[PDB]
Amino acid sequence: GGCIKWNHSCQTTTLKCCGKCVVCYCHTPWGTNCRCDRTRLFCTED
Repeated sequence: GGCIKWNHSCQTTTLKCCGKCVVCYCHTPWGTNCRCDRTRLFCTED
């Protein structure tokens, strides 16, 4: 229940990652098992 946690699987579920600045990424050039292990560009966070 609730949003996807940091460096956890994005899981192809309707649920987004926790915090509007956090974003999903796959490390291989092709992939689907991607994780929320990055931030959107120009996020002014602390």
